[PDB]
Amino acid sequence: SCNCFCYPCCSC
Amino acid sequence: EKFERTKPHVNVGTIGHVDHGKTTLTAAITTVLAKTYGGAARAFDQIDNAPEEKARGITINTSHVEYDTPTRHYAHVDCPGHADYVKNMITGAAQMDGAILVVAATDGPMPQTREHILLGRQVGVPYIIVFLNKCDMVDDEELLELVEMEVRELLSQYDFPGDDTPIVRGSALKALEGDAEWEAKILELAGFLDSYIPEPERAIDKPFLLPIEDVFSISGRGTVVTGRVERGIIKVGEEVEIVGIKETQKSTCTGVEMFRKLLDEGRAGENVGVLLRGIKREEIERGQVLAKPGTIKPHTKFESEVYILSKDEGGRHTPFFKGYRPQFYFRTTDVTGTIELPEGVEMVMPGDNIKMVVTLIHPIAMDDGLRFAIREGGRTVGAGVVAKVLG
Ligand SMILES: Nc1nc2c(ncn2[C@@H]2O[C@H](COP(=O)(O)OP(=O)(O)O)[C@@H](O)[C@H]2O)c(=O)[nH]1
Ligand SMILES: [Mg+2]
Ligand SMILES: [Mg+2]
Repeated sequence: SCNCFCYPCCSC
Repeated sequence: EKFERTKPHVNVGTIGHVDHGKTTLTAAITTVLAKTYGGAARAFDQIDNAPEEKARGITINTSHVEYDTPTRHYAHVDCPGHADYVKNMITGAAQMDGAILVVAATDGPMPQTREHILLGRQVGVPYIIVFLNKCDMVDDEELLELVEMEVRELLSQYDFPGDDTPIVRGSALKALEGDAEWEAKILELAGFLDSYIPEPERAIDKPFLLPIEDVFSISGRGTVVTGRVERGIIKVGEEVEIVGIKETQKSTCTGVEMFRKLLDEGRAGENVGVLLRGIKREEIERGQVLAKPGTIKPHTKFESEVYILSKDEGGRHTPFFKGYRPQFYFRTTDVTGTIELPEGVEMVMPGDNIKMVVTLIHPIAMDDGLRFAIREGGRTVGAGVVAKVLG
């Protein structure tokens, strides 16, 4: 998921 | 050509009683190493005036300088006052792979010499090397013997290997003034940094640990937890333990994603998402960690060194007493706990630091060295470091 430069996030 | 930063990197710093010569020694080390191997020499003045840095909502005055020996690169920290070392060591604002303990040959160990060593052992400073300073003031080759004996005994008293500890007899000020014989002592010191302090282990080389922040499900694929890899690497296919708060659970990493790009592994420092096999969203929660199996356990009670923020650092205006039940912030979450002050102590004043024995309401994955913040309804009041896990 969900991030993209540097904030908490994701996927899998 | 180490603009590529290819040489081994070591973080060190000078500790010891005020006015024993920590800042002069630091200036001297940069100056002498610069002459000998090239580099940026630094004057007393620039290092002495330490700028303010923010550690854990805590203001600390710290000066940073770096220097090179033919084989290594050093990032070195020096602080004006005692409070700075206390806060620096507890919050771990400055990394210390090794410390240079400065002891004035004219004074011998003093109150802060002892506290720095004690705190050094409590926060995990691995190695210490001694520079017996102001030797230009002491020609009594015998009294120099006594100081060294005192320092060695002092170190062992706090579990450092006093008998094997390198001790250099020198004069920071005279080496800094160009006195060639004394400058050789500075080089002798740097040689011991080279030979005595082993190259530090890279976070990327430590067991995988990722503090869990968000958890969401992906229809079909599974449950993913997000967080920044604290250390190590998690590869797809590897097993992981979900530790803390609830009983420990086992799982397998079945996917890693960062910036929407699927990766085959997550590395220390990266903000990734981890897909876990056979774990529901209800079983996982913010505050637990993903860890390499067998490497970390949940604990509720521990011994710690804590620093209570002063009124000005935005901390309490009044002291606290036993009965105090604040929130202990470990990585990604708060956990209320019970405190036990040292024998005979009834209150802790803002700005004080003391050993505290804490008892959490529920377990948290922890080990010696884990930093934590103390807080009252969000508002930060202290910072601490776990010194010993009790249970
Ligand atoms: N005679 C002599 N004076 C020194 C030496 N090292 C430091 N100084 C003096 O002792 C005092 C304390 O210096 P400093 O480096 O600021 O101490 P720190 O508080 O440990 O950082 C200053 O007046 C220095 O000039 C030394 O090797 N010989
Ligand atoms: Mg100083
Ligand atoms: Mg003495």
